[PDB]
Amino acid sequence: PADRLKALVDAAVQPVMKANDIPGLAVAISLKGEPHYFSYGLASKEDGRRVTPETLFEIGSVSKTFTATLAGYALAQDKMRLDDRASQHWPALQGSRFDGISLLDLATYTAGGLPLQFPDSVQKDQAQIRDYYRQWQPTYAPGSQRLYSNPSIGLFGYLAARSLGQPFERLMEQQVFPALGLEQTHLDVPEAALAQYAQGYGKDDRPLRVGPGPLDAEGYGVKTSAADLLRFVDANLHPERLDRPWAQALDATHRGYYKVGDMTQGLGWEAYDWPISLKRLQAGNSTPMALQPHRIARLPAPQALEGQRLLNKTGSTNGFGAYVAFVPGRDLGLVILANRNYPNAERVKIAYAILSGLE
Repeated sequence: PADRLKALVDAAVQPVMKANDIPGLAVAISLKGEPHYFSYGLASKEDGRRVTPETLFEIGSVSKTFTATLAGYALAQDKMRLDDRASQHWPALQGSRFDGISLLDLATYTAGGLPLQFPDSVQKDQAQIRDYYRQWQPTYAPGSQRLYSNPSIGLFGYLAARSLGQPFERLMEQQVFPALGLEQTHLDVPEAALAQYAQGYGKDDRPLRVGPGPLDAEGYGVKTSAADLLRFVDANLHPERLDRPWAQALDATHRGYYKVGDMTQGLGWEAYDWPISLKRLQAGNSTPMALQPHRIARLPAPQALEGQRLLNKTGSTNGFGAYVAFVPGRDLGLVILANRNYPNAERVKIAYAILSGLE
């Protein structure tokens, strides 16, 4: 039974770790309100430190689900509305094209072609980021094409923080992580916890821990353990267990605004019908989905992302590859954290084998 679950997770993980040369991988599963942890290999190859459920990994774009939760809190406090013009929350943007762009457009990558990343010319500097947004002009009409963009959801989180009158990083550390009960979740890893921070590995096992970048906190800033990220998944599965404004914050991340192919776009979370084929879930998490613009099919009203659906988010940095998925209607949650950036198709392959086997 524990033997069966170990066999299922081992069968899904071991070949993918071997095929993708992944030094270390942490799995956490929430099954009928019980946590299960499976830890593989090395957090650091050089000093032989083993992965545990307390090992910290970079989760990259999975950070956007925390950014969406902070925005959900600002929405619950009536400090902002998704149909607000972006420039409402930052006077520096008054007179810019952000006068004509909604917070919802920023959150769902439909602002009109904000790029995948800030150009190399924009450094982690308040004035450079300000001047970048002031000069930016859309390629196409806001609300028409999805282009996955760090500057887009970055500005969404930055503006959500301005609506609450405090810096983004302060709000996350002082309000969001404590409200969610997350003590092993960091934007800036304390010196005392550095022993838990896994090494990331790239080409020729070059060591890679994420360096500073513009709106890094909002887009890809979070370092967390498999155990902490599963607590976050369990909060998402049962928002009603939190104090009401935080319950409302998490619910705001479970609302679908439009479809691209099989995927329904929420704030942070991306949803699929469940069941669905592995090939379809791989295609929804494919490189073209990340790198190319897609015409959206807008929903007449926002859809509740609950019941027979899989909510998921991939996230990467140069050295790390994360995947989180949950099935609201089955009280099933999954976290897969690795210290190599391995293909999304392979992350989805592990998840699919586990989620299929638990069913």
